[PDB]
Amino acid sequence: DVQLVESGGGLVQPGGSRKLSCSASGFAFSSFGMHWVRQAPEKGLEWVAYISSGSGTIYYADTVKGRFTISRKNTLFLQMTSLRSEDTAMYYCVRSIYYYGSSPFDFWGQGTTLTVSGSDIVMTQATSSVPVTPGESVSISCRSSKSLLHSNGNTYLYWFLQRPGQSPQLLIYRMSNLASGVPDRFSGSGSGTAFTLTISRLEAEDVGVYYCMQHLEYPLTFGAGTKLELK
Amino acid sequence: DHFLEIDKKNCCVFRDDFIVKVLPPVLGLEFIFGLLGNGLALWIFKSSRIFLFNLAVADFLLIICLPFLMDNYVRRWDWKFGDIPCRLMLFMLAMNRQGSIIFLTVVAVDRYFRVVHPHHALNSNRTAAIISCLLWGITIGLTVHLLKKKMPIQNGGANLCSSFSICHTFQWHEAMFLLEFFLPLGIILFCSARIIWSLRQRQMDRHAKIKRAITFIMVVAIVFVICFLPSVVVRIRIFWLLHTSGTQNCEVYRSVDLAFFITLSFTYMNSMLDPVVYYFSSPSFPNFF
Amino acid sequence: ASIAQARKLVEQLKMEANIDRIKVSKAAADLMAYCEAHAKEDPLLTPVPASENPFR
Amino acid sequence: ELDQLRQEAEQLKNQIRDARKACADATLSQITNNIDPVGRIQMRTRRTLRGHLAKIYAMHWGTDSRLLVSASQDGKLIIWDSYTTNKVHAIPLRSSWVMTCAYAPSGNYVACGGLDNICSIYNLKTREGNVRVSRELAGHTGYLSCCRFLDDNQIVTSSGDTTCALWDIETGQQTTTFTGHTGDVMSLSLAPDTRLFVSGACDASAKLWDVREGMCRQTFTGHESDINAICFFPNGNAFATGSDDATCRLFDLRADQELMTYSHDNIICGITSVSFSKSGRLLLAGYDDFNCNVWDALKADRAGVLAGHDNRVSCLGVTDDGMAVATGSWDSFLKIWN
Amino acid sequence: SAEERAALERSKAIEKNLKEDGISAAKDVKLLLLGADNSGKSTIVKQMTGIVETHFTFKNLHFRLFDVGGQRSERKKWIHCFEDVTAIIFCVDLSDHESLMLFDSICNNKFFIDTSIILFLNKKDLFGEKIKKSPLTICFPEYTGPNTYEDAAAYIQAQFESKNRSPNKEIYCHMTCATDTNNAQVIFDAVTDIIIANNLRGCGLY
Ligand SMILES: COC(=O)/C=C/C(=O)O
Repeated sequence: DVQLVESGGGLVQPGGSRKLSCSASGFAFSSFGMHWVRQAPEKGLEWVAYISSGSGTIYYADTVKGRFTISRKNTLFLQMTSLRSEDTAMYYCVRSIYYYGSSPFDFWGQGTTLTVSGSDIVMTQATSSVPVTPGESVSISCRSSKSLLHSNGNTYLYWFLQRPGQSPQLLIYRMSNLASGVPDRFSGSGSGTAFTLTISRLEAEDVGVYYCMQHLEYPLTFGAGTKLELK
Repeated sequence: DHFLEIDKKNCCVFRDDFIVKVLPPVLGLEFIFGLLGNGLALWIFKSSRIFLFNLAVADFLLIICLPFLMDNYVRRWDWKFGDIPCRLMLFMLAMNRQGSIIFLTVVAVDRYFRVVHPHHALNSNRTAAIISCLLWGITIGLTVHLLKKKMPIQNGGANLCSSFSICHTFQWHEAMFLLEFFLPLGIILFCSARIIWSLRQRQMDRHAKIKRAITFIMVVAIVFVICFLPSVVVRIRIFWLLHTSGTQNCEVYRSVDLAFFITLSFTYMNSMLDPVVYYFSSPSFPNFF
Repeated sequence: ASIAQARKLVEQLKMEANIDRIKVSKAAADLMAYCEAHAKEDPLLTPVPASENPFR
Repeated sequence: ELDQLRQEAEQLKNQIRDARKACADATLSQITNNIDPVGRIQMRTRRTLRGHLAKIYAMHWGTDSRLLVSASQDGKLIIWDSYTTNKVHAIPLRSSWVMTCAYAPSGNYVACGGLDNICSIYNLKTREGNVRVSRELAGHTGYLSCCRFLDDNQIVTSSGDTTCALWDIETGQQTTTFTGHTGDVMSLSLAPDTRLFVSGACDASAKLWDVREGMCRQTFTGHESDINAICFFPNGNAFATGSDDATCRLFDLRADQELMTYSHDNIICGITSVSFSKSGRLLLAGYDDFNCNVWDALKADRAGVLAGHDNRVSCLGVTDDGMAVATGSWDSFLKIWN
Repeated sequence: SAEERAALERSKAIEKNLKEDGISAAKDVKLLLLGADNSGKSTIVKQMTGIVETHFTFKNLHFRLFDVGGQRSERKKWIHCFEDVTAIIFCVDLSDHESLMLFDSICNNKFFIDTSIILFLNKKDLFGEKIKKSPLTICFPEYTGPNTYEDAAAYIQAQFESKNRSPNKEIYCHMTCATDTNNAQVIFDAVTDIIIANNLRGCGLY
């Protein structure tokens, strides 16, 4: 069915230019807003840019504006100029449709590695590593500087999970709902500033790192990354 | 009679006695008939429909301005309101005629498009509204020059609040007045002739209602011509006489000036004769009445 | 062949004729009680305040 | 032999009439006369869902009282967002002739149909991100007039071949068919219990079916002309049918006859859509007379006139929470009223 | 407006799509087709279980033709769907009074009081052959005149015209031989006539 493939990585000398191509197949890519998320080799996920359906609006991160360019035959392109020393990362192509009751950030691309030679909303994760055993209950909480309870009443807190060696997948969106394909064990909670994703009857396949997102306003910020290791 | 100077130009004007004995009766009759028509038309009130509505609005504005003309006439050529009132009154009249004539020719062009070329793309409401607004704006832009003119001016026992004076200089107003008949007459005649030819050649002329439609689309042009031709031909006579004989003498011009004003009353009565286009044209309005 | 649908129609009528009927006044009273019991939960007959009305 | 059967049927009908008359001790009006009238009820046009380019024929409120789906002759079934007037989806109909709409209780499926003799089931939560036809149900020899979901799996459709059927979207076959009607079955309304429903046909009669057993449990009569709308009372023990004779009656399941008749001398156009309120005190019934009247369901007198449409209203829908009412006229404008 | 801006963008995009679809579809002209069974509808469909839609294009007009005769139900309950039709094409088989009754029923309906009905006579040659041996009084006993094609056809024309009552509608009768290809031109001219009549109506002048 749905499958996202991208390529265009490799070793690049500093100050060069490259093009990353996101190839989309198996879905109506014309009516979806493809995002772009990078991951540091030993840190949490970071945001790059966002292009809507029909290229109506385009946004960039703080340290990405001007240097990069995002454009979309069912193919998405990202133009790169003057790569810095820290621009090396694994780049993910993320699909998302926006309507009432939709599930943004539901699917993520495979990811391509790449190597080189103050007023924004910030969210912090109190803990980084929490030992847990199968069959128990684990609680992961992250806080935000600005209350996410918007005017309409919807709170924009997302929960992401990636298993080791796998691209992240959506677990809980809007802090209350459950994404399709996610078992009933996972459950969200919290309101305003405090949030908590409660897991009951933990399975051995749920180990990994948990990242919580906000979607109140661009740029999007991620959590530090809470890793739930076995035992 | 006499002579006066103005606008750096020997500029001749009179004040006779028939005017007060001729103009105000027909003026009042036209005013009352036109108000009784257009008030009900506006109260009861598509591209053609909005064009007719705009024509009715222009007619209403003209007939609101008209009693000021009545007051000027009854006072034996004595305007006492002042500078601004005279300037705005001339501005508004000229704007109202121009709008009435131009929207009449726009309506005729719309009929020509909707009769002989039914499948053309021109056959939205927003585009019609912006077209009407652009026409109003261009009318204001063409008539703005009258607002800068200074009036009233005082000679003898009168003040003058006139733009239609027998006056040597070739004002842009005169060219505008000549054009507003020269061009719309041609457009109206061409559209009407094409509509008649197309409707006759389609064999659909056997219907009695088609015959009534033909008669109405002809009589609208007939009334337009019979109400606007004498004024422009008197303008031509004035131009020729001032030309063939300069302004050395104004003695002969009193009769032609009286004729000028009594035929300038035909524009006001043409404005007052709007209900022919509206009510008798379609049976729907008699049903509403 | 009319006998088949005639029999079907008559058996339908006789099956329907055996349905028990309760007193009309009792049913009307029950409907009245139900209507009265939910008068405070109907935001149409009582104008909803603009504070809680989402169609502001 | 046929004469004897006809005589037996006539005797049974006379027995039905005698039994119905014997139970009518009193009337609803002289029981409700002791209640305080609601008085004048005024509501304003809160929203106007502009965007349609053809005549609107149906509008079904979602189970969450926020999503409204409407279909028109333009061939599009746009699922609106009532609170903020946003348009969520634009369903491309295979054929422009549509006469019915439905919304799933879970919001997953949207049903449409018309003169094409085929009831189509759409899927809203497809993984590909676009709306796709889940099943094209066929088997009706007449136009489908009204379709409703019992749940996400089974649909009941009232068609124009004097037959109402209970489909199965999973397999696409008629699981159970209800027959017995004489004229066109132009209306349908599933009960809140969802174990039974009614279908007011064109023969001036509304029959009460049973979904499980598939037999005509009870029948009603008394209307003068065709029935164009029907809907249950919220209690589930009564329903209101809107005839084409400028009158709508309130039948009772237990009584088995009409209780109160809603007529007034200044009405001449037939009903097009009739639906109760959440508490059942009002009866918001659309009319073909350019208007939309709301009546007191008990005192049987008018409480207001919802005149806000430039054409005849073809549907009426009250939200499950009762917070708003929607009327879809033929002027391509859908309005949300509170 | 956290992410409702994207919802507004989607709403604007689909609204623009609907507007473009409406503009594209407004150029087509719809013509409802009626008639008896085997009355010559099929032959004119060929010349150019639900409702059958036929579309043909001529002189840059997209003509949509609907044969709704396959609806085996009451005509009253669904005739309001075609209220906005430009014209109604009627087909009559001359090889054989049911068509007369159907025309009378459809002419005086409340939804078709302002739409002109085009009447097409098929099987002209077959009728001319049959009239040479069987007098026209067999089908229509009230007829009294010479037994020839020229006056019998005129009599049928007159009796079909006599069934109308509205003076705001006209019947554009033409006669077809079931083999000529000129039917499309006749239909196009009739549609243009009706369109310009409606345009004159809209200006408040006809
Ligand atoms: C005395 O009459 C005028 O000057 C008015 C002229 C006109 O604007 O029609």
